[PDB]
Amino acid sequence: PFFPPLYLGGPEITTENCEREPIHIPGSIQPHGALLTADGHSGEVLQMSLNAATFLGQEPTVLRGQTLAALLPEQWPALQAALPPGCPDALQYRATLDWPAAGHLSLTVHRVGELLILEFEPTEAPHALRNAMFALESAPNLRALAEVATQTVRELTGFDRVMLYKFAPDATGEVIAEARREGLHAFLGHRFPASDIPAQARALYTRHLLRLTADTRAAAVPLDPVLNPQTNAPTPLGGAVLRATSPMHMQYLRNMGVGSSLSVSVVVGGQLWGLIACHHQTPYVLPPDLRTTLEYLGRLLSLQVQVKEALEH
Amino acid sequence: DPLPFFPPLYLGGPEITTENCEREPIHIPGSIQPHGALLTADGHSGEVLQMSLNAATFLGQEPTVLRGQTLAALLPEQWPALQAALPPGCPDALQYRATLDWPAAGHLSLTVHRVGELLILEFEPTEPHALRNAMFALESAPNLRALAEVATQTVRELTGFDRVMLYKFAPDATGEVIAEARREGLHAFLGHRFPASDIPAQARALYTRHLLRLTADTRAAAVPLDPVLNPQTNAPTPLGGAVLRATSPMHMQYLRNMGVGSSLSVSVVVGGQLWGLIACHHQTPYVLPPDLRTTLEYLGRLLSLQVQVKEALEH
Ligand SMILES: *C/C=C1/C(=C/c2[nH]c(/C=C3[NH+]=C(/C=C4\NC(=O)C(C=C)=C4C)C(C)=C\3CCC(=O)O)c(CCC(=O)O)c2C)NC(=O)[C@H]1C
Ligand SMILES: *C/C=C1/C(=C/c2[nH]c(/C=C3[NH+]=C(/C=C4\NC(=O)C(C=C)=C4C)C(C)=C\3CCC(=O)O)c(CCC(=O)O)c2C)NC(=O)[C@H]1C
Repeated sequence: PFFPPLYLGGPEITTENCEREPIHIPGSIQPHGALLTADGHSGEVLQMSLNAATFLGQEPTVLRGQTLAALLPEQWPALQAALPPGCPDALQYRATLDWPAAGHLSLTVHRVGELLILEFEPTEAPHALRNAMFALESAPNLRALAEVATQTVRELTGFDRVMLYKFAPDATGEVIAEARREGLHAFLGHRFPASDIPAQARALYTRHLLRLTADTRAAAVPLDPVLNPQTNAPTPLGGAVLRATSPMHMQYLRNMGVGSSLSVSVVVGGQLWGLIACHHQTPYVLPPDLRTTLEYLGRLLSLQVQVKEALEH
Repeated sequence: DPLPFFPPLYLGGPEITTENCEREPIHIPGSIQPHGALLTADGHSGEVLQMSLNAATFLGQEPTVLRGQTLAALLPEQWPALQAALPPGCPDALQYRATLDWPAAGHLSLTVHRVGELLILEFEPTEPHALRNAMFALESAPNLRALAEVATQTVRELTGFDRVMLYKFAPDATGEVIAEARREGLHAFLGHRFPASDIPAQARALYTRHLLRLTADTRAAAVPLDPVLNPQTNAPTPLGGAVLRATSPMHMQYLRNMGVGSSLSVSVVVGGQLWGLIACHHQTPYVLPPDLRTTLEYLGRLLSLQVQVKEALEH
């Protein structure tokens, strides 16, 4: 099973119970964005991140009464149609708001049962993706495909280290390709225990294909209330990229000297084949539109891995 | 019966009939569609060899001036990028794309690929979260039918085409429309089946490697290359990989007779085989700009993946 989260007086997480930390329900988010939850029917704002006032520019109480209808007039009917009752928690809808306080915000919404989860992040506003797609497809074998993928991602993102991280049948990990800035340790060829990414984290990565720690030293921002009014239970946040990252993992990142981290799941035959894994030495908020490019690349790599593995077997 | 290609018309080959169909060399027509321009150049020196006859009007230069310069001089910023992206021996399927600001012609999209020692350069005029939203909707579709319907509707919304169908090949190469989105008033092709010869075997081979072909105006005359043969080889210039390549007069006659002014289709490739087509029709001529066509190319790949996934959920 899982332990209760901390804020419901569950045990603190150690190396004896890695598998049981409830990473989906941390009750908090990373501070480079803001999150609101809301009722599926009424559009009634039920929870907000204590930092919402910053991003939205709204007097705190104003929000926690109001309706999405009021708050987002153009958007609220689109949401209603895009995310019908009963849809999967994996389905997401995005829009760009030109919002008074903040030039442009990206809005990302998904639905978990009766709750809409809304994420707001700063945003903005060429051929590198098309060029990359053809490059991946003409790679002659899996090894070269891995090399092209890591190089392409590094060029698109500027990340200090990009790795292709392949799982063995027992969930032992192996770095099979790597693109990195001069003057970093090489992780190419190295193998790591299964417990470095515990079973409960791997299952959630099979369904929700991208996550990130924008700053491995930033404090999480609580949800208020912490419990969902609807259920008097924790809000599931696994489908939210703003989710506060496990402290266990943040400690691992810090011990490696990483300041920003991000990964993309490569899913083949319904299973987690590997990850595109990105390190930055310093804090780094990759903007939403560039993340989208990596999300596309994730799908394309999933296709090409199967194609390429089929021409060996 | 499968038989080798006839020589093209310009090398004294025969004209094509419903009989000899499967032997038309559709990949070497010696000509392009008039909404863009094409140059060929030597892959090592960058000497310009062939150009479409309309090139002066896209590129704003006399032929003899174009042909008298190397790509190093014509494309000083792109020439080194081309050479890195398209190394000798690379496959003909690999494409490099850039946007140019050309004085006379505005923003041009440049698409380049390499066939042996030849570079092929295509120039076309070029111009929010719809793709991301579509990607997730496709993935959440519960079964093959719902996927097919979401895919057709999405493509129609992105493009404005009068008709978007999902055409699926059977094992005998006969095809069947299994989903479609269509303009009000058009008659339905849903569930109709068409014989295998409607897309003869050499087209289906070419459609497995080069994943998008189109016909922007079913009545437009083709524009010859000049000279027609590659001076490197005194042989035909391979245009299988060029979207500007002229369409077969057989298929163009087949389209006009249906009342179609514009045609476009994307291959859906599963396990190395052509599974089916995203085929689109417009009643009037219609040019879809290169950046919009890129969205369809990306959806072609997504759909190939999702078709595998939906079919595996099915035994
Ligand atoms: C109690 C168990 C511990 C544990 C937990 C844990 N680990 C993650 C997530 C990740 N761990 C990763 C491991 C590596 N990244 C690398 O670059 C290398 C090699 C150089 C390794 C071995 C990765 C890639 C992830 C995914 C997240 C990311 O992209 O950075 C979680 C879940 C994190 C979250 O979603 O909040 C958890 C709970 N880690 C340990 O080391 C043990 C002691
Ligand atoms: C002598 C042979 C004939 C022949 C040849 C032929 N057909 C194509 C290409 C296509 N034919 C298609 C057929 C259909 N389109 C539809 O909408 C329907 C049904 C509603 C059918 C049956 C399609 C979709 C294509 C692909 C191209 C496109 O989508 O526009 C070629 C190749 C053309 C080229 O690439 O230059 C050839 C040689 N077709 C016949 O009907 C016989 C008489």
